[PDB]
Amino acid sequence: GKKAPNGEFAGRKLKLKRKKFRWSDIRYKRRVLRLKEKSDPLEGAPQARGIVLEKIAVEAKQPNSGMRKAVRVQLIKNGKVVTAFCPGDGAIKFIDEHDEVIIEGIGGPKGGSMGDIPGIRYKVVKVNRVSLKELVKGRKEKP
Amino acid sequence: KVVGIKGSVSYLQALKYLKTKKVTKRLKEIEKLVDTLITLAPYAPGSKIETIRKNYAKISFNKIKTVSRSKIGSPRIKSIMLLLWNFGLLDVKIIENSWYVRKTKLASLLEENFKDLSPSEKLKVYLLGGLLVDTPARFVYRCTLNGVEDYKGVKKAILGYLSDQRSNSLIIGLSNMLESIKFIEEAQAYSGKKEYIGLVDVAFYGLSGLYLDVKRESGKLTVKPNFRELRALYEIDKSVATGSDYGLSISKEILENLANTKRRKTIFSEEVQELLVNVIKENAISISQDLQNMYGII
Amino acid sequence: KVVGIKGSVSYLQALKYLKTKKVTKRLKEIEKLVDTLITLAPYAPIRKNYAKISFNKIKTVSRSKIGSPRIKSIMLLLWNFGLLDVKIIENSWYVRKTKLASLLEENFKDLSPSEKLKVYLLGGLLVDTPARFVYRCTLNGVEDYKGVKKAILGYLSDQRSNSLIIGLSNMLESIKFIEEAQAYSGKKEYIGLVDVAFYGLSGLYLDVKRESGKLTVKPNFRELRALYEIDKSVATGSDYGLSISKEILENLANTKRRKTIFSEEVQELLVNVIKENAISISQDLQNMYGII
Amino acid sequence: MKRRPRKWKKKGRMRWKWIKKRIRRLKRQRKKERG
Amino acid sequence: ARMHARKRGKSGSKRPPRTAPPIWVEYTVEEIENLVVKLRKEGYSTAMIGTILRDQYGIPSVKLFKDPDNPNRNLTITRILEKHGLAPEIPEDLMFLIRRAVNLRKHLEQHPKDLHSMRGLQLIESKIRRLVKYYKRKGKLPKNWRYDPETAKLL
Amino acid sequence: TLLDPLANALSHITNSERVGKREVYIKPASKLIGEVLRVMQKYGYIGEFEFIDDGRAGVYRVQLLGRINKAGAIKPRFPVKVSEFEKWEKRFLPAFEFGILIVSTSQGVMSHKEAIEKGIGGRLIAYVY
RNA sequence: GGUCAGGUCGAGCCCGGGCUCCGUGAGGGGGGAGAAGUCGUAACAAGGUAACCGUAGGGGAACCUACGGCUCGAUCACCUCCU
RNA sequence: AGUGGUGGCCACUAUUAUUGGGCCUAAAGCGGCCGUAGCCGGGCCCGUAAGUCCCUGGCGAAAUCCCACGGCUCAACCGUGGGGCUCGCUGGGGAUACUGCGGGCCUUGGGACCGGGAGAGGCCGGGGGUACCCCCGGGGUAGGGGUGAAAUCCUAUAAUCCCGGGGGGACCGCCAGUGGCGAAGGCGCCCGGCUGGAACGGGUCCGACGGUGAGCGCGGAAGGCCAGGGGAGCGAACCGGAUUAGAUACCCGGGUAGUCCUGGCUGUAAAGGAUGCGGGCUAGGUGUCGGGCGAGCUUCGAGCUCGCCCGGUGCCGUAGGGAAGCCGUUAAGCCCGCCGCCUGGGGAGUACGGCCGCAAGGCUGAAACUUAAAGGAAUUGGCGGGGGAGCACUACAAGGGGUGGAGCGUGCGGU
RNA sequence: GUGGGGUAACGGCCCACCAAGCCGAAGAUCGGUACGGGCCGUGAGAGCGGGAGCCCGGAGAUGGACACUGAGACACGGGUCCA
Repeated sequence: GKKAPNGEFAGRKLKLKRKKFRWSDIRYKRRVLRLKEKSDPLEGAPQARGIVLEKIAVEAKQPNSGMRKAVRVQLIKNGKVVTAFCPGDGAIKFIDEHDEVIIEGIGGPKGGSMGDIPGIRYKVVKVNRVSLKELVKGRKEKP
Repeated sequence: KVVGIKGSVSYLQALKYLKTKKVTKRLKEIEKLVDTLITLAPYAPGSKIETIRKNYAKISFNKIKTVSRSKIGSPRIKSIMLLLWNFGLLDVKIIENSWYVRKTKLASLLEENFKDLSPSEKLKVYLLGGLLVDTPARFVYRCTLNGVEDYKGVKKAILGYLSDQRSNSLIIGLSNMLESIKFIEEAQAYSGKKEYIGLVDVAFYGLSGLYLDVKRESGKLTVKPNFRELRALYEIDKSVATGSDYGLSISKEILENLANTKRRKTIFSEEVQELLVNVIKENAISISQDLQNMYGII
Repeated sequence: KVVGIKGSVSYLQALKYLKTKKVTKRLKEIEKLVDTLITLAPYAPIRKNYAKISFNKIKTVSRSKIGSPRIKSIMLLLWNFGLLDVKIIENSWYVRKTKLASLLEENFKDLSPSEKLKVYLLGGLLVDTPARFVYRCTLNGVEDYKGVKKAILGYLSDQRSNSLIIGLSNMLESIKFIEEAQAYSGKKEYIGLVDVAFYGLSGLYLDVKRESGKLTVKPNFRELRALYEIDKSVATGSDYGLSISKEILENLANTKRRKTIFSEEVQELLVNVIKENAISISQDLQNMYGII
Repeated sequence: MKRRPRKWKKKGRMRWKWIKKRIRRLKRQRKKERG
Repeated sequence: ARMHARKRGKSGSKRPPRTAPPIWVEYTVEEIENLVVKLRKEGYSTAMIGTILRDQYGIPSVKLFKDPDNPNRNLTITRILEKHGLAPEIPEDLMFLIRRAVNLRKHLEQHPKDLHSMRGLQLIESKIRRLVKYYKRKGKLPKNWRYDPETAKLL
Repeated sequence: TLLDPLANALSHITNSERVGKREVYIKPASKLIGEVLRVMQKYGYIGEFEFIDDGRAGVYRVQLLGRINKAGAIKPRFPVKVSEFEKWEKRFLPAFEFGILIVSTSQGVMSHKEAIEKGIGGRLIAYVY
């Protein structure tokens, strides 16, 4: 039937209808009730600083085949431990045990994992404040 | 054997409004249900098993309905009938897969003397008349006077009261309360999940309708008094002392708080109040022996 | 509420043959029902171990076609002897196994069914159970329900009764209408817990006679002696302040020593098992009936 | 028991009746454990 | 009859758009008054009164002749019933529902298992209650007047 | 249940147009409908429109000159001032001054163009183009 | 200004109790990602007993059985839709 | 003189839809009816002028927004002037079309009434039906039963089977169909009674009394549950026979609950037309069902043939609609009224909480986390222990010859 | 509501007496959350979001509590106490 109530006085019922159904969207819920914040490990910080605790390699997702290095990092801000992918070929050699490192979002879909490798959400940008990409290019040197 | 009802734990919470004049539909249906139950249940003399089902009233719940052509849930009826029994205004017997009811001496008199009196007041006089004679609810009320604030006080009080052997007027009723306490204290003292209502709880309700105020879940069913109403209540009580103390002493704190209070308006007009006072004083012996029959072994 | 039965008033006298060696259909039917209920009951060392009893369901579990009243009566007996924890939600029954149960069954599963039932009842009487209270009432010399009605009041008077209050209160509740059944009516139309206690003991050392609504019971002193010394062998059970009067004591004296009720290894094993676990079963009985 | 009809197309899954029975059994056990 | 049966039937009836009474008709406005009071004194409601007027007396409608006592209004049988006091004081159209309701209550009290008739009761009761809700708003009834399942027996 | 005559009337008109029937008969005639019918006839959208006394509610008869694309009755009676017809014009008509809107102002029901020349806003009631 | 009698605000302090959050936790369950391991053939063609729904019992699982319903069923003969 | 990475916000997004979203087949119209607030509401006449609109008084600060000119070299910035700003306010005047409010008139909406006709409308009492099982007696020997085969089982204490007689429970075949009735679930032997509802024909009465319905109420297939009865057959569980590598099954022989009656609960399903309900309009043809109307036939019937109107119910089908499947006056087309429902898949109909229920369980209902899709229609192929047709020596029926048994020739696998 | 205290000042603001009222489905109470406004970011616009830099109003000085002097304070660079 006709979309209702198309009345000149029924603005109230229209407003309750729309407010009610706006909760059906997921992103509005994630914004309003702040669910990402109450589940946040990084508390909305675009960056963080942490200490590497172990080097771990991961098998890619099939049908892709390959071994990707990463490090399990304990975060100074709150103490939680999370995996951190290391980019750049021949790069994990420059990340070691008990290293001051700088970690950053990895920018997959929905802010999730990137491509084949799932779960991992973050990447290494500096080790001891020294840019990982530079040392991958090799012009600078870790202290 | 356990006595208790599911679901409607907070249904009698709406009864507390009768202290004031505020009107609510829940209280309206409570009154109507009380009226109907007392109406159908007769005053036979059963003192037998055969007398029950002959001079009692079989309860068909599906027949019991509000005046809206709308069915009313059974557990509400169970609670309202358990209350009436608890106050001695009615007598209940659960013959297997059935419920039978007969009026008491307090019934057929409390109704008879106040026929043309307002419904809220009708129910109110029913509770007060229940209190004023030797009722297990009266035992709870005196326990409160001693300063009992929870089920634990009632448990210890009845345990002590059984240390006298002059306890044969309410022995079986108090034993029923004791076992109800035994089987519902775990609910209302462990796990903090309230799904059943003991006899102490339905007793606490009604008192909350008269002079008490009962808090909600702390696990338990903690309670508090109201000294202004307590003054008038105890005045009416000492006006007609046709109910024992049961060896329960009043704490001095409560007595001074009674003294420290001013005069609060009586529950009713002093005319009908005096009518109730003198009719209770007149027929105390008959009601006393009736309650002895249906609460005591001999 | 009333906790009553109809029709099966004469059903429970069939255990009289338990002390004998004759076995009738009713006795073996009882022996078949008891173990069925025991196995059905759950046990795991309160609200977490209670199975509902649905009569239409527990009628084909063994192809029996047994009326409900018999079924009600048998578990009433099991509780009255402290073998089964029963909770009666209004028109509903809930069953849990005790500590003694799954101990007597645990060790004496391989005995004959008749002797299994016998040892179950004996073990029940051995410890502080309602049945033991009725047994002590008999030993003090009660004849009928009225003496028990006096003895319960006497026991609750002393204020050591807190362990067994609710059981006695239930008995008193039942008696409050059994007395009516017998006071005016010659027909014992219903069965109270007192009658269920009298039976069962009749299966051990008593003898019952229906008499115009009453349940006139007398003891047979030979077996009463044969179990008295057993009771004194392990004194892990209170007399509840009662005392044997003279005539019972002397009749115990000056008798030809009747045969011991079972094999001797059976007696000593029953002694040891309850001795090495008396505390736990006593606490369970406190949970059964005790308040504090 | 809200019933999504889409859960009845049997590809890649069991007949919905049996998963419903399984989950009901699970519910019975979990409630019993709590009592 | 789409009110509850929800069927779109049409057995309604037609009249021609005649603004004046017919010429061939012969009775005078007082003659019809005499005849209708005569009929009403027999115990006839308004409907069958009109039927008798149209069928044997051949009067197509009272509406065609204007009220002599009010030119702004068209003469009706019911207004004449008011004129002589023979109009009823409950609306008739509700009195039939009253009598039907009580009769059905009796029948179903003899027959407590005809749930279809029970729904029939549930149907008719809304009819009386809605028409009462109308008539209260119009003032043709006492403003406290209230159907009762017991009092209605008396009517 | 019938609610308004106007939406049904213009719906009838639009239905009859696409099929191309010559004559129409709008059954629930009202005083408002005639004041409507005058307007677009003055702009030429229809031929003569005649009232017919059926004796119950009157019926309006119109023959169609085949120059209606769609004629809708804006039902929720939006009120409007004079400085802002352009917005509403963009909502129900396809181009600059193509077609008309019909409004009711303090004087009466009349076309929107002469309204803006007279400078009187009011309640939109219909539109046709 | 000191001392005492009293009143008011009262910051705080001790005890009893009600409520909430965090940490750690023996122990129990189920959910998802991996492919290696094992059992079985459940479904899709009439999936080798049509399939599915509601209800209840059983089974290591897929699952099986029972009553009421559905065409999200086939081959056809076909009551038969067309013919 | 910037460019790159991450995070957050608006657009994209008609993936929040008032403008402006979808709910037959993919997410979603509820299992049905009633009805309160609320919302939407027939026509005409008289009045008010709250809303609505126009004019005018005050006010809604500055900075900021837009524009011209001018100053710093133009610009950014600033000045003068002009216009807007959340502006929701308020004084006075004017209009009356409409919404509102008040008084009067009117039936078409609606409702009531009345008369032939229709119908598995419901409830109650009586009567009957064939069939099945048991029991008794007679005849009669030697098997019956069942399956792909058997086997279990019944049987010579007389089975199976035929005849005479008695008992028991369930159900009302053919007529039967897209029939009919009911709000839906659903409803079928015959008669008597009570009762609901509709059509059709008549303005015969009243006068908008209406639609929808949050919250509420009502009954509502099976199965399960509580109390007592009942139990012919059937048959959950279970007990055997058989099949199989394994068979907790399919097959067979049994068999309790249930299936039935009374009094209650449980509130359920692919309760499906997978289509929430009311009004107006939009090509048609064709049948059946009921009522009316007009003719004709009539062995004179509530009989028989043709057309129309009304109401119900099917098929085909124009335009139109739609992703298509398809629908197409019984819309899923265009408008007007009112609620619910939907916002990627799963986690899930779960956790937690609340309410209900005796219990099974019902109503309500997230989160983290995971995933590149799930899902719908339809085309081509392949395949079917689907169907139809045509074929044969890489197929078989008829007939013949002949290999693998011994040795050897030749070659394959292995040493 | 009656009749008064106190205030610069009206006022349950406070006191004494009287009466039973006030708010709630047009969302009371409780909880979460947040200085409000002029404005700011994006968008064709309906609209969506944000309130830090400037101006107006609000409030605060480690948490709490309290007093003098003053026209103005319970007073960031006056005073006293607790923690």
